Amino acid sequence: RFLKVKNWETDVVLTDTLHLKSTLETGCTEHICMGSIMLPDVRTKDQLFPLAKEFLDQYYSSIKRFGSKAHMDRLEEVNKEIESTSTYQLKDTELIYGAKHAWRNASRCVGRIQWSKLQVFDARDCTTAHGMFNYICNHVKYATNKGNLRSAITIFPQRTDGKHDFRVWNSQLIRYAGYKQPDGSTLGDPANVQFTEICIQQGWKAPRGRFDVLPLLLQANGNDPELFQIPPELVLEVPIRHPKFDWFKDLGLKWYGLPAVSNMLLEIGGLEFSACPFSGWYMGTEIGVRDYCDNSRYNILEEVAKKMDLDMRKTSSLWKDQALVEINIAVLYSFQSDKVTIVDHHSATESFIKHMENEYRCRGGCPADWVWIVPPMSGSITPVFHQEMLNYRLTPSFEYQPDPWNTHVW
Amino acid sequence: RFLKVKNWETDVVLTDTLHLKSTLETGCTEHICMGSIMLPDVRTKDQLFPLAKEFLDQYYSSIKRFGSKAHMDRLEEVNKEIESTSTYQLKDTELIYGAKHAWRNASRCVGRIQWSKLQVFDARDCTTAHGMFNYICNHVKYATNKGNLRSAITIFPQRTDGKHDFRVWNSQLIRYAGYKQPDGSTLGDPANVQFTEICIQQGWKAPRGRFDVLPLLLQANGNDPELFQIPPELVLEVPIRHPKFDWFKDLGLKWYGLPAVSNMLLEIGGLEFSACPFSGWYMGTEIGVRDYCDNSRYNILEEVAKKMDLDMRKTSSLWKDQALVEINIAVLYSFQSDKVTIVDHHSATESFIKHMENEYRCRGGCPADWVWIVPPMSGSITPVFHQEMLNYRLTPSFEYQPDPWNTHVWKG
Ligand code: HEM
Ligand code: HEM
Ligand SMILES: Cc1cc(N)nc(C[C@@H]2CNC[C@@H]2OCCNCC(F)(F)c2cccc(Cl)c2)c1
Ligand SMILES: Cc1cc(N)nc(C[C@@H]2CNC[C@@H]2OCCNCC(F)(F)c2cccc(Cl)c2)c1
Ligand SMILES: C[C@H](O)[C@H](O)[C@H]1CNc2nc(N)[nH]c(=O)c2N1
Ligand SMILES: C[C@H](O)[C@H](O)[C@H]1CNc2nc(N)[nH]c(=O)c2N1
Ligand SMILES: [Zn+2]
Repeated sequence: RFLKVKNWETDVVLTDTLHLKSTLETGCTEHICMGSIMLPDVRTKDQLFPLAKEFLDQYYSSIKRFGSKAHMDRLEEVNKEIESTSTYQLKDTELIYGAKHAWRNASRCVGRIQWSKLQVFDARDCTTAHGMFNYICNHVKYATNKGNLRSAITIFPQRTDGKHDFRVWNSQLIRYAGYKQPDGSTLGDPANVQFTEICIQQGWKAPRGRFDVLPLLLQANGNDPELFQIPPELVLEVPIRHPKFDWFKDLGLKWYGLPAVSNMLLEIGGLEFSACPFSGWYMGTEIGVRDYCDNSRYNILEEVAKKMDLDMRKTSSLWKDQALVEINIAVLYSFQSDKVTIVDHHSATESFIKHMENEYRCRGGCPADWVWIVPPMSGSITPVFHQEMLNYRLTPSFEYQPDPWNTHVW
Repeated sequence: RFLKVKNWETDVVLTDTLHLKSTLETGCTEHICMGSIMLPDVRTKDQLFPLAKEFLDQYYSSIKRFGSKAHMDRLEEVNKEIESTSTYQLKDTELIYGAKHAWRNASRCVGRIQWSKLQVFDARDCTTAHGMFNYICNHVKYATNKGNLRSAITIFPQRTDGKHDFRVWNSQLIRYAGYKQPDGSTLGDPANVQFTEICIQQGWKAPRGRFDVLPLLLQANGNDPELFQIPPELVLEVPIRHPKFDWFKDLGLKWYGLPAVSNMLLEIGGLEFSACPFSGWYMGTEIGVRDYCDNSRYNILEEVAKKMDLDMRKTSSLWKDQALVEINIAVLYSFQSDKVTIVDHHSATESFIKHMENEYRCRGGCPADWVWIVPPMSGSITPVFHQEMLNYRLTPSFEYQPDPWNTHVWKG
């Protein structure tokens, strides 16, 4: 019931008490662990008030006013609002606190040392897709900040009866198009082929290139989604070169500087924000290991290894491993030379261990999903590999939601 | 019931039914996942007979004799043995099937494609530490096979009252001593410092070098353990050199060829085999990533990166990653050049995925601990990184057991 986590490199043992406030289900049972599974009608008046109360209690606790008149008055006001309206509205202070805590609670996020420095853009007054587009360009410009990136979230209106959802159809605000070719191969990012098809069939004129920034497909008020191109000048991109290999730049590789997740659902005090795009800055391996080297992505290992003239005849020469490191050296070098914030996996995981220690010391724990927190390369030479982590679900939370094209009816 | 697992690289979806045979608990609940926690007297008659029966039913199904007279007779014979003597003895065939299935069921093992090829040495007639020493020598020689490694396991007598346990005190049959210096540094393997001090206290004469093979410390029949030195001609070692870098040999690195886990408990049909040393062959990353490059182990990253003249002033040059790959190239090269079996992490994971898919078709599942199956370098360029896995506990099994110096009743 009171749980210990041990770091096997340092022998430091921490005691987790925060997990007892967990609520949602993990997917695990006593008989089966689903730790490696990626994915393991709106709230009635009955379900919503426990959720609001739970949230407001933690809020008033945080501002050291638990059980105060102002605490009791707010519970009163919200209770009244729910019974009479079937939902309620967060105060600005509550929305800011809830958004920061959703990030603080994100068990899969290695960058949470930053959780309290988050710029919240309140877009609850938005009513159209054009409005959404404006809010998103401003988010993009603010976060990008000419390369000196700033964490931000933009929060559109909450779910009502669920027939009027706000949704950004894109999985991220900035992503490259994917096209299936007569050749049989794939040009661009293979992960975006389906979305790119939905874009073309809504009218987008695809440049039909390798690195075409996709248009936004925005849905306001449960309406059919609409297409907008982000002003090209707001999308900061980085050409990829290597500090030692001249030929590298000739591969013709670039990536964008702003990672911005746009398909998640923010839950605060039982209220659901179906469109809540947020952004920070990249850890280099995301681009260099996953984006460039996954077999189902840009898949460039073979090409790089060839230009390095490594022995590709046997897996045991570790040619994939050598080329992997070089590609990751190139990503980091290129972002650093163009002064676009990026963090390496050594530095990011070191920060997260320090963050974990703060969260144990100050909050009684830190939910963490080791499968996602340990970087996709050089696992055991980062300190997080040796750190036991307990994974549990706290609210406010970010939750994955299914692609809306499955859900939506035109 | 059915549980689905997806591979996110191939879109292959598999269906697990075998998890319905899982009995033991995981450490996880609906509210907490303990998937990255490393560790998440006798049995009574009434808890033993169900376990025996479950096991014998599985054994007789495997041989296509479920429900036979031979099957029913063995159940009755075991029943009678338990009620009379409070335990029972496995037949040789059952012991062999049991030992192979514990490996098959080992969810943290990437090498399981090989499970049915395992040489079982029945050491249940052993009575003394000297007898244990002889059995272990024969195991080392057989398994080593002059570099052509063969999987093997030696099984000493089972637990009785838990006061007469056979135990191998070494965590592996072959490992290097560690010595803490007064200045706080470590000579040799820092992981083995405490064990090394026990051996010394037991009267081992320590050479005090960087790669001193530890003596065996063997406990028979709950007696105080006894020290034995493995004959050096039985310990195959590989000097580590690099195919391109001629300075690599002068780091003075070597490693032993035979990885042989000696501290685990084997459970078959509710019987507990507290000494059951087993061995296979290394995956290169075990030595090159963990043994050499963990900060709490030989910790050679700095010295290697120094000699490679890497830019070491900022982590973002990825100097550690670069040095790491070259050390692992060296390990695989050296083992291969000396014709000592080893497998790289690409080939091992690819084989494991084929094994896992086969197991799903023929068995209805393959419990797998992703946290351990994914290699400690280059994780996402191996196919296991992208494979969803279900972790659950089947018996027969291997279990961790606490180190014996904590629990042992010294007789003097
Ligand atoms: C400041 C820089 C940040 C860094 C370096 C960072 C790092 C990361 C990384 C490496 C992942 C794994 C994602 C993947 O492999 O696809 C991740 C996941 C995640 N992070 Fe962060 N993060 C940052 C900012 C943020 C912010 C600002 C938020 C929320 C406001 C956030 C919330 C999340 C969530 C919800 C996930 C899981 C995403 C999913 O399930 O797809 N992070 N983080
Ligand atoms: C034949 C070649 C084999 C290879 C390449 C191999 C590979 C591995 C590796 C890399 C691990 C993780 C070990 C670690 O990180 O410390 C492991 C774990 C394990 N394997 Fe194997 N294995 C092999 C044979 C065997 C055999 C013969 C058995 C038993 C009969 C076995 C049973 C186990 C068990 C019980 C674990 C978990 C160990 C623990 O909890 O400390 N494996 N295997
Ligand atoms: C099935 C599925 C479930 C979940 N929960 N997430 C995904 C998304 C999958 C999981 N890894 C790849 C893909 O992520 C794309 C977004 N990556 C993070 C980032 F690049 F956007 C990023 C990076 C740093 C900081 C921030 Cl704010 C954002 C898929
Ligand atoms: C706390 C704790 C719990 C558990 N279950 N295991 C350990 C042992 C921990 C787990 N990783 C480090 C240490 O293993 C050292 C032995 N490595 C395996 C091998 F080298 F012996 C090996 C390799 C390949 C094949 C075989 Cl048969 C054997 C520690
Ligand atoms: C099946 C497995 O859970 C899946 O491949 C995970 C593993 N760890 C990950 N870790 C991160 N950060 N991002 C991912 O997309 C994944 N994918
Ligand atoms: C805390 C964490 O569970 C621990 O460091 C694990 C991670 N994965 C591992 N995987 C293997 N193969 N061997 C290990 O020792 C570990 N250690
Ligand atoms: Zn679990």
